[PDB]
Amino acid sequence: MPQVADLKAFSKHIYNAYLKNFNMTKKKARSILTGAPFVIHDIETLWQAEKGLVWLPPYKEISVHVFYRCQCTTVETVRELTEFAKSIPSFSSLFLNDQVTLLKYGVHEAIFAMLASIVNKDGLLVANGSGFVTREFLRSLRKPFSDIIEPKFEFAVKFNALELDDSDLALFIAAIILCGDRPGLMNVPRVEAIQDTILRALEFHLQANHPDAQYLFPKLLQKMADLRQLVTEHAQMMQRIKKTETETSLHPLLQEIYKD
Amino acid sequence: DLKAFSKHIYNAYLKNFNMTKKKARSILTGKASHTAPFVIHDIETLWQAEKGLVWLPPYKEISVHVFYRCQCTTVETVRELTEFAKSIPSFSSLFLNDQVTLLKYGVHEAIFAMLASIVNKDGLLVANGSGFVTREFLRSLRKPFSDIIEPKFEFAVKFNALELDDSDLALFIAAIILCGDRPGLMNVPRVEAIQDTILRALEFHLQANHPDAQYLFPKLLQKMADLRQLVTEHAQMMQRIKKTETETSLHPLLQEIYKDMY
Ligand SMILES: CC[C@@H](Cc1ccc(OC)c(CNC(=O)c2ccc(C(F)(F)F)cc2F)c1)C(=O)O
Ligand SMILES: CC[C@@H](Cc1ccc(OC)c(CNC(=O)c2ccc(C(F)(F)F)cc2F)c1)C(=O)O
Ligand SMILES: CCCCCCCO[C@@H]1O[C@H](CO)[C@@H](O)[C@H](O)[C@H]1O
Ligand SMILES: CCCCCCCO[C@@H]1O[C@H](CO)[C@@H](O)[C@H](O)[C@H]1O
Repeated sequence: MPQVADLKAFSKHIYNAYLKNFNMTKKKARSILTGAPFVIHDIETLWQAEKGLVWLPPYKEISVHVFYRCQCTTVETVRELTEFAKSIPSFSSLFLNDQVTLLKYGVHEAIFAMLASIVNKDGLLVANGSGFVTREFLRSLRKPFSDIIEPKFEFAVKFNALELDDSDLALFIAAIILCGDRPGLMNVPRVEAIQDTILRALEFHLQANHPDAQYLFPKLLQKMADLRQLVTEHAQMMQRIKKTETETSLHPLLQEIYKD
Repeated sequence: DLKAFSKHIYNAYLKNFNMTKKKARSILTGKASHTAPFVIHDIETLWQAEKGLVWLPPYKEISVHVFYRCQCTTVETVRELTEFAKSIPSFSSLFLNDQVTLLKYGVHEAIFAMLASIVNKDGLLVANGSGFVTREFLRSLRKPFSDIIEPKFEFAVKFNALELDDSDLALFIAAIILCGDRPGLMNVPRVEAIQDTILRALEFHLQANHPDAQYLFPKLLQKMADLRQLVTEHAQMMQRIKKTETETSLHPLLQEIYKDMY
């Protein structure tokens, strides 16, 4: 079976792309969270985490400081997501502008998907896994900043119940980046064709890697839809931070992604 | 290090551009190492080149057919320029969005600077130098399209009077692409810093490669200024074509480059 033959190799390639670009894989992340990273749960422990136990604009307050490290995390992941996508021959063949349009509208989606990897019901891993910030502490932050937090956890725990691994994730992230309906795409048919190849690869892969999971594939299609929505609710809160939190900075890259 | 810099840009140029000025100049003069290009100066010759000899939208008229080939040439050049710019380690470290902005406001400046390499007072080479389209025939074209051509020639001949070789050109085009004052540049200081390195490289390279060239460095900076003016007018001429020549297509990539240019 040619089609099934190509796809399996095309899926392995993407996997190798994911493996050499992301500093944090679920394999690595899931081991740390089970069986030790310094637990951050208050101001005192965070300060400790900054001084050495684990680890930006001038300090301002606690909630704004966490928001900044959240921004940085995005700036770093966006680089990795850039190298990931470039490592797909099909992607880098498109003119640079379409590549930008894809990354711009898809990185946050890919981010919250991958965020589920370093997350469990009680908190998330930080600083290459050396730290673990508690969800309860994250909630305790100031209302404007603590709102962008909780939705990510609700999505993450429900997502982790699907029990996907890095090989599935690589394909998943690839399918999110290569999306045909992004605003202003120049070569839609070319991008659409690629997304279809990635999905067919994911489909076969899921049958091989998860032979007993009932409707995993359509479920993952729904999660892609769930992510597009999660990004929207997030972008809205990000819009509220820019309006009401006038004293707090916004990294230039995030500024360019959220621009209309 | 600064030399290692120029050498890397030179190997990047030679590796990403099939048609270099050396090869271009070899054919344009007469060297044995090459075949003779077919001369296209009318409809019969062009049609002759289209079939075999030398070598899209349905053929409507000659002026529009050529315009289209000019559009394609630009598109493939833009592919080569992306690969070139990318081959500069420092450039690729910039966020993609900034790489696009740089390429958007720079590709045409680069293109009209390299047009000089394959151009002469009587015409220009086409299809890998296997054809030579006459300047005359280009002027013969129906008014609107005959206009976006002559200026390129006017500039090219003059630019060719500075007798630059591919080694100069490698750094020259690099200096164009990494222009720190492009509209919407996210990380300006970084692009301005990389630009400075490139120019110091150019200045340093022109002393060795051109021991007698009086004021060459400042002359080229003026050319870079000249090139920006040439694109502004070029863009203006195109947006006009898009309005009045409502039936003539415009490649989506060109539509996106010109869109915000005024
Ligand atoms: C506004 C930042 C992000 C979105 C976002 C939204 C939620 C979220 O996590 C729940 C993270 C990722 N955050 C982190 O990786 C992170 C990193 C460090 C710390 C802390 F506390 F240690 F400082 C807390 C964190 F949530 C990112 C963006 O909009 O680009
Ligand atoms: C308008 C299309 C170009 C601009 C432009 C302006 C001038 C010019 O050359 C003088 C070329 C490049 N043209 C070609 O490479 C070219 C290619 C094929 C033919 C021909 F004659 F064979 F049809 C004629 C040509 F000038 C391109 C663009 O805006 O990107
Ligand atoms: C290497 C050649 C690159 C050519 C790039 C042309 C880019 O055009 C710009 O693409 C942006 C999205 O990426 C749009 O938001 C801008 O409105 C548009 O003007
Ligand atoms: C790999 C990460 C890429 C992040 C890209 C963020 C891109 O923002 C967009 O950059 C375009 C120029 O490139 C501008 O024309 C658009 O107005 C701007 O919204």
